[PDB]
Amino acid sequence: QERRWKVAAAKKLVRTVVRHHEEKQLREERGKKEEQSRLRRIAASTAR
Amino acid sequence: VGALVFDIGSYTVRAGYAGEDCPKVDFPTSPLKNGMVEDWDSFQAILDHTYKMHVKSEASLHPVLMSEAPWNTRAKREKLTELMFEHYNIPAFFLCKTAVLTAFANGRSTGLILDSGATHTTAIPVHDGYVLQQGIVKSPLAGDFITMQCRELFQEMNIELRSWHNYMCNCVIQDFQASVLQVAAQMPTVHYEFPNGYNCDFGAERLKIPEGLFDPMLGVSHVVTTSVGMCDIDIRPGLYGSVIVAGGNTLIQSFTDRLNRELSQKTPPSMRLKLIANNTTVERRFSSWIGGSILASLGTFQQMWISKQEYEEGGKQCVERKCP
Amino acid sequence: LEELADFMEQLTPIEKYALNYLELFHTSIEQEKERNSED
Amino acid sequence: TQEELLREAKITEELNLRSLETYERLEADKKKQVHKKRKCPGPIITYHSVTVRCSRTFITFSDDAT
Repeated sequence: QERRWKVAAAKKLVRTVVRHHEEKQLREERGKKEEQSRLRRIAASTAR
Repeated sequence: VGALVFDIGSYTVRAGYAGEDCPKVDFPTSPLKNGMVEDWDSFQAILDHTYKMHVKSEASLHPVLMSEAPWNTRAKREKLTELMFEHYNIPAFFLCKTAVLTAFANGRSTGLILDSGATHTTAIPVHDGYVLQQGIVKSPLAGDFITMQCRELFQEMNIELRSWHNYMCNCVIQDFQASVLQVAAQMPTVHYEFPNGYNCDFGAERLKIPEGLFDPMLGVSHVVTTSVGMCDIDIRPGLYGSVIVAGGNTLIQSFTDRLNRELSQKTPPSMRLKLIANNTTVERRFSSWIGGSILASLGTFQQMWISKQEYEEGGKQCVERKCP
Repeated sequence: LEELADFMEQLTPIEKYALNYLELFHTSIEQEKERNSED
Repeated sequence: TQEELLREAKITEELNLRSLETYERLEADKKKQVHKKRKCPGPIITYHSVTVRCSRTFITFSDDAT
């Protein structure tokens, strides 16, 4: 049972870490895209 | 406290107040060879000359707007804000692209801008006031190239065409352009006289010299046609129906007419291509400064500028954040 | 007529220029193909 | 002079037709109706419900502050 718990816990923890990394990368990509769109909207507001 | 608007253009600097129509001072610009600030000491010195001599006012009182080239790098903008705020202690700042100011001056936010200056002629598509960096096309067939064709032809004429003498040389080759150049195949021509009285029958050269920017490198028509090719697929009809030109270096006779012919025969015949004829020298030279002036005048510029408070709170990062 | 006059006065420089420009060059929002916006 | 004629005749077209009032013109063009120019309402929140068989709502915020 301890081996089972440790395998399952290692699986869950490593997959949560992988999730952390993927969410982090998606957050940086989203931040770059949002900054681009924010500058575009400022340009739109001034042109408007 | 009337807002001050400056253009730091490559070949002549235009300065004035936001609410005033014309740049009250327009003098030759150098620290801007490639298009942005090459020499920070020289650029700072010329700016100081501007506020003190040209406009006879301190920078600590009026709010200030500056305009930078479309293709200028970001470090240039960051250092520009650092220098301006630290040294001149203005109350509020802003930065704008010259092409965007040209499109604003024409009251047409969505546009394509053809402009040229020292060493460069560029085509920029602007959609809803945002310059598409990926779509810009930059060519070396600037007014400098044509004026150097003029200078070479004059030296071949063997006319006697310290720095002030070179400035005079450049001016005369420019002055000759406005009067003579038009875009045996040209028939008899003008008698344009030099200040000392020298002259000649400036014949086919007036036709062959302007031909360089179309056919000496990418000519202007190709520059624009590929510029729109690199832009978005479906906004392209908007650009053609909104093509605009600006800059004193564009002031040649029938130049805009030849552009219209070139684009009409190059564009699909079905397209709504049209050129906005701000062809007068005054119009082209004031176009960018005009856009800056309008931008500064409005009641929203009070919220768009980079207030001194902003730069106190944060450093150079504000330029990328507050200026498109 | 008088109202347009006294309103045309106090028209700061930029707007007098804009008056002349929009007088000569005009515009047209419609291009006869706005239906494409629907589709 | 037919080329010169085409030129200044199209210029005359622009000048004269700009004098008429969107009526009085024999070629009565369709559906002008000059809609509103909006003109400011500062920052705004737009509520937009559209048919897509199905109905969807999009809420647009003008700026990041709001």
